[PDB]
Amino acid sequence: DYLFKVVLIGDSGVGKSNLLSRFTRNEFNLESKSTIGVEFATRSIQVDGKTIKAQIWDTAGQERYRAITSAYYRGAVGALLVYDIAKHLTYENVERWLKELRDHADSNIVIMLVGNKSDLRHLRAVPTDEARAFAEKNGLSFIETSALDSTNVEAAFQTILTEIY
Ligand SMILES: Nc1nc2c(ncn2[C@@H]2O[C@H](COP(=O)(O)OP(=O)(O)O)[C@@H](O)[C@H]2O)c(=O)[nH]1
Repeated sequence: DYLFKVVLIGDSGVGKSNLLSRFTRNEFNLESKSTIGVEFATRSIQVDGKTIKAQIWDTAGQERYRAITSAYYRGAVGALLVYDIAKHLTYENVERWLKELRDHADSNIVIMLVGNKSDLRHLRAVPTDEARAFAEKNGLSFIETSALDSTNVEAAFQTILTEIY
């Protein structure tokens, strides 16, 4: 009975924890209940008429010691690389996360670029187009999600799990 390991990465405050709670329990929390360290939780999904088990990992990013960083990426078959569409700096940091994946993760890890906080359209600072072309260029999948209103959260996880299984 195998649990596919999928890691969340991206700047602190982008809603990674909320994506986790959406995917595992379909919950949202305005007051962040983000891990102070590393956390994981499990989900069962029907992909291609089959049952797939996934463990989604999340990190505060407060610990950089080599043993935990190696442990976080060890065995990961998928990564959701998350930014906040209302913060250009989070989008700029995606290259840093892409680099971290190359440095510590399996070279064949499937990567999905996720623009979270789609609900805040008025405060948008990252055009869909730009992000999309970056993704295409770097060989990533791309989706915009809202943890708050649940838009595309399941779809995001489904897509990655389809390539992983
Ligand atoms: N408007 C909006 N806020 C969100 C969304 N996802 C998370 N947040 C909020 O952004 C803040 C940080 O989210 P959190 O999940 O803790 O970020 P993390 O550091 O990446 O885990 C929290 O106050 C969340 O309620 C979203 O999709 N839309």
